[PDB]
Amino acid sequence: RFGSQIFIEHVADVDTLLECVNKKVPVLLSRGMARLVVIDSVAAPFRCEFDSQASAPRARHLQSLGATLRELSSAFQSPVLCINQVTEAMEEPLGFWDERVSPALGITWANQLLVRLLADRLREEEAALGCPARTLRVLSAPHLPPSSCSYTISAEGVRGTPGTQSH
Amino acid sequence: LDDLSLRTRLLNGLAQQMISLANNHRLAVILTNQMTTKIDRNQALLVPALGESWGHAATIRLIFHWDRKQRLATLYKSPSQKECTVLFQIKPQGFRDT
Amino acid sequence: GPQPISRLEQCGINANDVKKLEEAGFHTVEAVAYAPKKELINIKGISEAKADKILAEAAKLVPMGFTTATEFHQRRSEIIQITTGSKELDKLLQGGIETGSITEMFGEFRTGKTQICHTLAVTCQLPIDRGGGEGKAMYIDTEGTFRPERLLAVAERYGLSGSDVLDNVAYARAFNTDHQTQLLYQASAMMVESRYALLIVDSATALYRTDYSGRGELSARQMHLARFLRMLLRLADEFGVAVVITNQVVAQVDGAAMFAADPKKPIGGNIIAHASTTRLYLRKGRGETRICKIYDSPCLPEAEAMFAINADGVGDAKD
Amino acid sequence: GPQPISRLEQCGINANDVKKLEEAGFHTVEAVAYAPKKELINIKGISEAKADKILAEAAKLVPMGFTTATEFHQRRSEIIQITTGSKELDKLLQGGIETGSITEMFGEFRTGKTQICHTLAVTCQLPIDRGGGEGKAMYIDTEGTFRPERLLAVAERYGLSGSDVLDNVAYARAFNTDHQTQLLYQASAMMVESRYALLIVDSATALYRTDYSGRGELSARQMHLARFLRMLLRLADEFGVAVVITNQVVAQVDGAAMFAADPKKPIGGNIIAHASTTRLYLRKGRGETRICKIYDSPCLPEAEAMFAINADGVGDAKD
DNA sequence: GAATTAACTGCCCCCCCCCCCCCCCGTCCGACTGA
DNA sequence: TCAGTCGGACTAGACGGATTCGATACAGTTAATTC
Ligand SMILES: Nc1ncnc2c1ncn2[C@@H]1O[C@H](COP(=O)(O)OP(=O)(O)OP(=O)(O)O)[C@@H](O)[C@H]1O
Ligand SMILES: Nc1ncnc2c1ncn2[C@@H]1O[C@H](COP(=O)(O)OP(=O)(O)OP(=O)(O)O)[C@@H](O)[C@H]1O
Ligand SMILES: [Ca+2]
Ligand SMILES: [Ca+2]
Ligand SMILES: [Mg+2]
Ligand SMILES: [Mg+2]
Repeated sequence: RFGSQIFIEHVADVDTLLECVNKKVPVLLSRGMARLVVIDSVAAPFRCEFDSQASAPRARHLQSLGATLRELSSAFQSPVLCINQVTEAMEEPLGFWDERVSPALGITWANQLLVRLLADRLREEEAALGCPARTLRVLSAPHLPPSSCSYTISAEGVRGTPGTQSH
Repeated sequence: LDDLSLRTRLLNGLAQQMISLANNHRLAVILTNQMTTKIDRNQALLVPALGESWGHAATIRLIFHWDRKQRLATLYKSPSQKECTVLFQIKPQGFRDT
Repeated sequence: GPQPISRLEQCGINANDVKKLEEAGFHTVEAVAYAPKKELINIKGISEAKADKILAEAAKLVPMGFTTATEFHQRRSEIIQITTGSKELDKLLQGGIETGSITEMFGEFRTGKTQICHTLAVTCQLPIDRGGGEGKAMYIDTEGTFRPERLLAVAERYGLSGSDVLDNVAYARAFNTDHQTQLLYQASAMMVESRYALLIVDSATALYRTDYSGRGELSARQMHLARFLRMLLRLADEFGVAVVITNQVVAQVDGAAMFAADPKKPIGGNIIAHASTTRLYLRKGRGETRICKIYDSPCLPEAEAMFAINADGVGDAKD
Repeated sequence: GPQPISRLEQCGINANDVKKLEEAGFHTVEAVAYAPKKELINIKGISEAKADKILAEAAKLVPMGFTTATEFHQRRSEIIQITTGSKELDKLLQGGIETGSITEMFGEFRTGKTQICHTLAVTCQLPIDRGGGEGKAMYIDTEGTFRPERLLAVAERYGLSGSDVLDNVAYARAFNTDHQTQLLYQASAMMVESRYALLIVDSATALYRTDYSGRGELSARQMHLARFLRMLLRLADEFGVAVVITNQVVAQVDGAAMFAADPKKPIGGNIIAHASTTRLYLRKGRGETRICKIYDSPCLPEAEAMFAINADGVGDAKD
């Protein structure tokens, strides 16, 4: 029964998200309904409240959220998947030399993670062949080399292209 | 940890205990730290975290750069050798040179 | 920890029924508390009375107040899709434009971003049987490009009262970003008195190009746009209306592009891309015909369609 | 029409603040009301609280709320349109040049932009019953091609006194982009002093071709042009005059092997493409006959018309 | 003539590959065509 | 009769590149000032 074993929550503020992860999530994990946590956009609440001159409160909130998420994941052995947005380089470091885009939320958020992925799509300039080009890349991991592959989106779901992994 | 003084006291005590253990049992203590952006002048640069008092709580300090697609291991503080710069990279076999 | 299924008998059920529920794949109170009623009662020999009884037992035993995907889909399945006036566009968008979401159209110059807005402002008042939304319309203007005589043509095409249509479309003009953002509080106040089915902003990012200029003012502009889009999303979620906004384009003057057919990208950066749900890309076609392409959508594949701008509004290409 | 800024001190504003606003460029209450808070902050003697009070008073004086479409439609129907001197052009434009919006004309050389500008400069002084506007004319010249002999010829055609017509036209010459932008404040002062009904800027983008040469100066040029267009738009909204500007063309070197055999597009880019409300495309026919085409409009279908340049000015194609 | 203060400038190095058309300004005549 | 309009041969067809923009302190060098 796929439908009845998925729970959906809505938040609007950073404080609302913090309260949700502090109160509602542990109740669901402890009783055993779910063993997977997905955040649709962690960067969305933080990009609407803090400017370039308010880095310290944002860092405090990010550290608290990361600590709470890591504690819950370690306690209940449930993977945590976070979806993030990107910002351009605006060339005038962190390992991104010739990349046009980089993950958002700075380096404080990047210190809280374990495996960092990156999904990229080449626009019509490189996608003038008829179909969009999508590549899923591994940025860093304690046990995975930097690699990449290709995938397509269809009516069935996301499927990777066989014989495409780069070494 | 909102109270900075408690953190400083704990860090100093931990460093003293670790150096005592190393000298008493003939060990080689290895510690790992994190980098933090500091907006100096107007061009931000990465500096080690945990404040400035912690700076001389370790006998030897090493920093790993990124430069331009090239990993560099630069010695920072040591009572035996002058600071220099050395390149390195990670292979599927582990920590290697070249 | 979790409460096993062996606790139901103390609440007023016999071993037979609790076992019947147990071998049906369920093994805990938590699973059966949120189980759908029809899937609970479809088993032969299961009566609705005892089903409601055990549901009440679970509700007073299991912590409730958690939304579920099946309940989320079966509770909000009465969404409305307003027709755009073109059969090809309705087919491409699979019925029209949904409510409770933000749809943006971006393109260059003489493409039909305002004619579509006018047609939607007229067609949103049609009865739900005829493909409308049965509500009023709100038009927020930033360029002084609102023509009631264009709405009159569509109202005459669909056989509606000319004077009634012009009475259901509230109008407002924005002169800066502060005024544009301030108008949303008045909109929220107005949406309680009556029922609205559409809200049009044209153009959403027209004033941001000139109010903030240069690299120095980029961050403030982006944050202001993000706050405005957050307010729009809150309004759409609270009142269940359809929000349609229009965007502009900027050239790509670097050598990375090679197809050389006047490369262009929408303005606004990543905030406007992430905030909006469905994005459409209109381009010029032969004669008065135009081509509409789906740029981004969570549940649609990229495709193409052709429409035309006629004397009666947006329609289909003539033969 | 507009209320002079000298009515703010009656609401609780010290005279020095009004004087500072006057040096700032705001000469009416409407100008202050439309301005964002950031523009008011940049004044030396005005703080945030002073700007808040001034904005509150301006919003009290000027209505900036929501309105029914019926009121807007009724108010729009009484706007004035100025005849172009040609019956075919008037039929194509459905009355003539509208007031309160920016109209742009572009084309290659000897296509008749300056002659149309002169004809509009003369015909704008006619009584409203004859297709005029009953006002004065303002001519801003950036090339040095202003000749009062054409104005005298048109006045003799229309049976007006030559001396009076020449006395009702204001002329200024712009030598650079910075000087061109600086001329839009004295224009505001003269417009608030006396009733004007037209404003010709020819050519609007002539100096930008030379002041900014390469690709490394594109961003600054586009930002300057956008600010200039925003100032033109605020003038048009505040005083309700007709704004007519002219443009130039640039070749399409890539070609792409299209049928035109000599492709060319107007200069300025997406900024002036999205800012202009109505655009006219002029080209040469045979002898003295020219062809005008609708290139962009919110309420006019794409169509063409033929006019001619005679010894009396712009007129219908003489047989 | 000189000690002394004040004003204008400056902080820098990577992109060497090459399918891609797109919505007409053709210049105009032959013939169709319906009225 | 009569002009607008669909569709199209008309002697002949190829060509390539191009750069900038930030929000900032202190020294170096040249210019103004009063004894
Ligand atoms: N009555 C009509 N009959 C036929 N076509 C019309 C009619 N009114 C307008 N049009 C055409 O519709 C188009 C109007 O473009 P529109 O105003 O939608 O552009 P836009 O995308 O809003 O542009 P901008 O960026 O300047 O705001 C023009 O190409 C015009 O020729
Ligand atoms: N007195 C006149 N009688 C008849 N035709 C005239 C007279 N004066 C000028 N013209 C016509 O005006 C034409 C040029 O028009 P105009 O000066 O408006 O050009 P334009 O499009 O403004 O040019 P530019 O691009 O150089 O600014 C000439 O080709 C000429 O035939
Ligand atoms: Ca989206
Ligand atoms: Ca336009
Ligand atoms: Mg428009
Ligand atoms: Mg001229």
